[PDB]
Amino acid sequence: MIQRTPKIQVYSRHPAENGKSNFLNCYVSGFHPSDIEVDLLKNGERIEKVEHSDLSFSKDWSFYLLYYTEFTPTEKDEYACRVNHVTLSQPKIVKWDRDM
Amino acid sequence: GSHSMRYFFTSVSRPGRGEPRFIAVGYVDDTQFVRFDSDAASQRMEPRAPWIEQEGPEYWDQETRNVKAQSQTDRVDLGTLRGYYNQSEAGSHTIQIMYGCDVGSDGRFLRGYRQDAYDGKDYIALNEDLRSWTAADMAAQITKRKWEAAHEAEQLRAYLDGTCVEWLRRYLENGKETLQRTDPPKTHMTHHPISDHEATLRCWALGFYPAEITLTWQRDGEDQTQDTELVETRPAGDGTFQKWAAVVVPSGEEQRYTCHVQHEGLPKPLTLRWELS
Amino acid sequence: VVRPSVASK
Repeated sequence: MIQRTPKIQVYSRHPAENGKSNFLNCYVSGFHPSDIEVDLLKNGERIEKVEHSDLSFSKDWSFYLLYYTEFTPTEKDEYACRVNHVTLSQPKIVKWDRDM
Repeated sequence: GSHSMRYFFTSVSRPGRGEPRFIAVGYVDDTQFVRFDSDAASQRMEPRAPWIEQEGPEYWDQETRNVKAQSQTDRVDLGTLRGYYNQSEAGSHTIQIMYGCDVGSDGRFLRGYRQDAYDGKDYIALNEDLRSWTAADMAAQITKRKWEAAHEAEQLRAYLDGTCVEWLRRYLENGKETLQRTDPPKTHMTHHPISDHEATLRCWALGFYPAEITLTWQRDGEDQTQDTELVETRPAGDGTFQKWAAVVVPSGEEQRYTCHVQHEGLPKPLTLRWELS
Repeated sequence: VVRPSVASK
């Protein structure tokens, strides 16, 4: 069967402001099959209490999920999303970048 | 404006390791209001929007029974479709179903729909008329023959242009405080040198509620749809959406590029240009 | 509301 690799986006709910509480988002989409592992990372360490949306899918039948957690963006704090799917040779890490 | 009610079901076979994982989600427009997860603690259809919570115990009992019944059909169908496509018992397979209806601003029925997939490809869909089916291949035709004989379309139509429309009208009245909202996009442009000679112009659209949007890049009127990096619309997580479009431009030529922002909650299509010094 | 009936494939 045809398998589709996830598209990964790491971003924040509101525009980043040092010291100001916000939401760190990892949106994973366009993947198939539905089995996926998603972790939100702070300085290379897995954030323990991360929530996700209920599995849904697009017009092209590919799946999507939103993983989220409340966070306060500091200057020295590094945030990332780590994704594992059957289509990936190794878990993919996408770092959080304020600019996109 | 126009509204919709849609239900989304995914059933995934877990070869040997138990019964298939079933996830059901209900939406009014782009707002989820119910859920059912075969792996969740409750084993019931659960509210996900404040305006649905006011529904009584007979409502949640009925929704639970009816969503579980869908889950059981899917369980059977996973074995049936494995038969049709001549596949082993060892692999994990997926069934996806989407069905629902649209109503206009007056609440008049606009369209009904039902589409099914097997392993992320079209399997069978009900046609626009709500009387006939379109099977994607010869195995799916077997389902079509069975449904045409059983008069399944008439049964499904009764729901899509009747039951569905009745309850969508109720949900829109019960959630009138939040569902009639449209948030227009907050637009802006950013600039990021990638070297001494080139820069990325990035056109942004944030906090818009009708998830539908159009962000295009034009170099002196002419469209740049081949050199544009467009990202998938993404949820902000508070019911609103976000999107960006980008183009790599030669440094000093920024004023030659325009970003056009078409959205429904916008009186006229917004035009953005990099305001040079 | 979800469909009360559902024909098998």
